Amino acid sequence: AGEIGFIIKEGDEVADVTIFAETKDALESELAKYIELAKSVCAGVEYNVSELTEESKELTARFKFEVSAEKLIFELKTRSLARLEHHHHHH
Repeated sequence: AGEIGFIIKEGDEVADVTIFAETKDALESELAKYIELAKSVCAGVEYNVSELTEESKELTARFKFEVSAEKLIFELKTRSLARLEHHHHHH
């Protein structure tokens, strides 16, 4: 990996989710639920997001936690959350 144009990069307690959808609005709606899950695991979570525009049909938001355990927990929980693909034009 090289140097990328992000604030927070990869880490030991940093986990990013990459969401795809027609609109940023849809991405934000889902992302907000990830942020919601994040605050449920770690209120002191710090997160960044890719450049948000009208043409961002994809975004990468990384939540860094206090310990690497919280990362794993978030990854474990998102497994049961990010199943049942929901891109079906209804979303």
